[PDB]
Amino acid sequence: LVRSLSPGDIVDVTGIFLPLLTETYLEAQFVRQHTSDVEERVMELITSGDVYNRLAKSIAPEIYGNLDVKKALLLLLVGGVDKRVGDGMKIRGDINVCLMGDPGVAKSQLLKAICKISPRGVYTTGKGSSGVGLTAAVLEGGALVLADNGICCIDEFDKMDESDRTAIHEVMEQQTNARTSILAAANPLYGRYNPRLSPLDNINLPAALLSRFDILFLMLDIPSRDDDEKLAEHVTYVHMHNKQPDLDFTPVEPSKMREYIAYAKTKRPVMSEAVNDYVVQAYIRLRQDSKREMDSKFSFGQATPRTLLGIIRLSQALAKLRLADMVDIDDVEEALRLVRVSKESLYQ
Amino acid sequence: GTNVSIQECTTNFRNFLMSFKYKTDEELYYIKQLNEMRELGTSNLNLDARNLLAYKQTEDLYHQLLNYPQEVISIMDQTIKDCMVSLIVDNNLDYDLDEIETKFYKVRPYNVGSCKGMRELNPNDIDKLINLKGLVLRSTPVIPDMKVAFFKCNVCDHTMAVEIDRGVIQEPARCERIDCNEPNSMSLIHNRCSFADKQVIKLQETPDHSISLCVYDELVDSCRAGDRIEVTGTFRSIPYKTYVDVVHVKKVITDQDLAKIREVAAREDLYSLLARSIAPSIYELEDVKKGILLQLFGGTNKTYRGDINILLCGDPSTSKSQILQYVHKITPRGVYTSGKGSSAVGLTAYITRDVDTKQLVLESGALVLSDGGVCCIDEFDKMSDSTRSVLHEVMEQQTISIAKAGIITTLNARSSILASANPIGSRYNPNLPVTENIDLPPPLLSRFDLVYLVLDKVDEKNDRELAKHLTNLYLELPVEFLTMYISYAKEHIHPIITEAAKTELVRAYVGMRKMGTATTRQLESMIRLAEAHAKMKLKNVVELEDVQEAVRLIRSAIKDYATDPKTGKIDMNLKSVIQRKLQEDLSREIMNVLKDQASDSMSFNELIKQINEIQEALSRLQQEDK
Ligand SMILES: Nc1ncnc2c1ncn2[C@@H]1O[C@H](COP(=O)(O)OP(=O)(O)O)[C@@H](O)[C@H]1O
Ligand SMILES: [Zn+2]
Repeated sequence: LVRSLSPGDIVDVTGIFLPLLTETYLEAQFVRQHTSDVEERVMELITSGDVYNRLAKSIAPEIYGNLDVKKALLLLLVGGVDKRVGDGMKIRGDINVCLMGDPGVAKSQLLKAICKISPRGVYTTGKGSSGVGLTAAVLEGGALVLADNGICCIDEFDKMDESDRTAIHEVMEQQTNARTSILAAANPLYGRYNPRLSPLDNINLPAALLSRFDILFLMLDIPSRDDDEKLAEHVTYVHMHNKQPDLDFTPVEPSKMREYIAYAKTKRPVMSEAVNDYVVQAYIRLRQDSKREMDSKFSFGQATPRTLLGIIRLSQALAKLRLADMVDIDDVEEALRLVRVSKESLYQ
Repeated sequence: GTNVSIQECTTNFRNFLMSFKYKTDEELYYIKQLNEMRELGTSNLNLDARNLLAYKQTEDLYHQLLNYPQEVISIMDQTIKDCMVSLIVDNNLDYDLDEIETKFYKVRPYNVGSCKGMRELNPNDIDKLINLKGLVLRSTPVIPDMKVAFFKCNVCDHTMAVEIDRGVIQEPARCERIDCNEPNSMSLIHNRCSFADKQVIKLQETPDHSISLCVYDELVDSCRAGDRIEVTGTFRSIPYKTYVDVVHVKKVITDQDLAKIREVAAREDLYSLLARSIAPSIYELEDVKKGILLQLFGGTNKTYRGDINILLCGDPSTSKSQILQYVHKITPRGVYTSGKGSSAVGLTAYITRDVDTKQLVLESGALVLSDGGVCCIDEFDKMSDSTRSVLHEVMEQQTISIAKAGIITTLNARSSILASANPIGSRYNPNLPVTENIDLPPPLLSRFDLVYLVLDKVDEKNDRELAKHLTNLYLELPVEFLTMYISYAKEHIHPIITEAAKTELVRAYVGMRKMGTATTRQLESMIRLAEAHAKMKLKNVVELEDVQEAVRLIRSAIKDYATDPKTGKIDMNLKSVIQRKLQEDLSREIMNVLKDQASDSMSFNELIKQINEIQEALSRLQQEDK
């Protein structure tokens, strides 16, 4: 029976429980370890339609209408497609999104929601817990190792120590295992944001780490009577009634949302030659014009192969979100749409 | 019982000892060595145990011997003495036999087939012969152990000689003399006994974790710290700690592979193929392919090391982490480190004394663990100043000297360093001098052999060239050959610089010297890279072509042609009037030389060598019918 047990195994073991005080032990005798049903629900989801937006609308209806931001959460939850090219060279299948914004907007609730939705999500605030929260200790792995093949949500990312951020960069680059999708939330370095300054000036993080992100949405708590009137009515109804004021919409339950994501995870879309030329055409078109954006010094970052590969991962996610066997142009345009939408927050 | 039969096994080995050959390769192996062993004044033989798998019946013995190694070796000891006696006096070839006959011998098989690894062994595999490999770390001092006990009778001074059998001390009860018979009169004298050396050597074992080895007699102090080791001994765990009673220690492909190597060695696109095949994910970058590759080839080591080191000063969006992460895998196993996540202790070591061993012990850091190999240091611009101070002695003597409280010693960390460093700020700024774009002091920046300035330009044409390469690669030479090539090149080729190649270095270095930061550090690169190019060429001497190409590589890596000699700034673009005049003057002279010779025309190959000591200029003349 030896070598039938290994550490970390959730097992059912039958044995003889054996021993004026007597210490006790057990001699093992037997060792064991621990779809049309869901397809009908998928058929109902297909019957309802609007799968791309229904899932995004279903993500935390108690949170204000950041639909384009929550769409990034849907693709991050789905994730991209890994590509072991060969010779040991690797391309990550994960999606990294940052959530910058002023305090008091309760943005951490979305971090709770996404971590709750994901079956392998790990939540973390500020610096690592007692230091051992990152890397491993004499080994007991940290949060990043715990979220392997999962999602890590971080609140107040900028306050992390250099050692804390050093381990972050390796995982963000090598995924070791610590295969994770990183969702970060951070308050402005000055307490309150200044749009007149560059995002790097208003945050502790440098460009070396931000360039590793896919989508870098910024939240500006701009005082506006028009927008705040809807948000206040939205929130005050959430407290009054156990559902969002948009009762016309029926959200998808988290188990079904999780199941479809798992169903999506099985698929593998592949690029066609038609979209292949479209991707390089859009990349060249966007990269050349993005030179003016960086020259204006009023944009988050210059167009680099981060944009080309970022769209590829997002297009793969969108195609895999649609359960498509191959990637189509509309996924690329939608991916390009969301990327361009993220820049709009800087111009409020 | 015992699988070993006393007479059967000695007869089986006797047939092997007189009839073995490998398949001039036809000569018998030990028919020659038997005379050499009788010549030797040695006391033991390191048996070529790979012969056991090279012969049929010997492998059958190995499986039988897997559980009874001691008995055969003890028989072989007497066999060796009998073989010596028979060859000396029975064959009448020698007469010096007295010391050999009285003394004792041993035999040590050194290349037995390896077992299923350490952690895969089983409780019944204990006491079985095994073969393992690993790295030695620490050594205990000489520990003597009892072999003979000396007893003197405390009332009559009679002396007895008592020897230990199977680790048992037997105290005599009475004096053995007829008259003196007092009970318990025998007493032990500590310093009249006989002892044998026992040493514990610590090995970092990699199965086919660290295991504390054990050695005895002449095997002690033969293994010292840092030795590369293969183990032929006995796995042991006794009432339970895991340890190996080392019987012998080793202090350290097909001809079809040679044919495969020569094909790549002969083909003209060798350098082009290597760049095309080393990194499929990275597009083009011919010089960067040549750069890191020359780091892996390395220069020659003489006593002066060939540890080529490279700094990637590229823009912070060019795939360079995609390289060094890949380099850590393809290269012979090294260490992947980040300057941000490393410290002086993390790179070098932590050294402390030991109560038991009474000599210094080392906890090897990242840098030392890469001894003799290749290491990658990402985030080199973010390394701490104290840690950066270590590299000065590392990149000048490959040693590290420590003198602190209670510890004064020097180490060795011979290794190659691959460094990548982002420019100061969010992007490279060519409006500033290059030495101001790099956050490294001149003393440290000068000692690197190669610095590469990889810049990304926003060009629509070049974007499509890169984009279509990657976009179709993720639809739907091998690493085994590449590692086989590099290991072959490092194994054999030790090129020597020729006289012609030597003299050209003087003009090459002086030319950079008069344009001044051309310290003598860059002159090290003018030989280190030269040897590594010949090693790739597999030419056993360094050619002048290797010299000039390496100089060009240094020029191209630093981009001297695109750098302002006044302020060190870089040209963004890197039809002109100087191009016009050179073409005009060239065309004027071609029209004369083509007709000055006593012919209406001549071969263009000879014409080029006549004036260069051109095709466009003559094509234009052909368009004008001249
Ligand atoms: N020439 C190139 N070939 C392949 N991939 C590239 C190239 N340039 C940029 N990339 C991509 O851009 C991303 C940036 O990674 P890299 O430049 O290696 O490190 P960093 O993110 O620190 O700049 C990588 O995922 C890489 O795949
Ligand atoms: Zn006596």
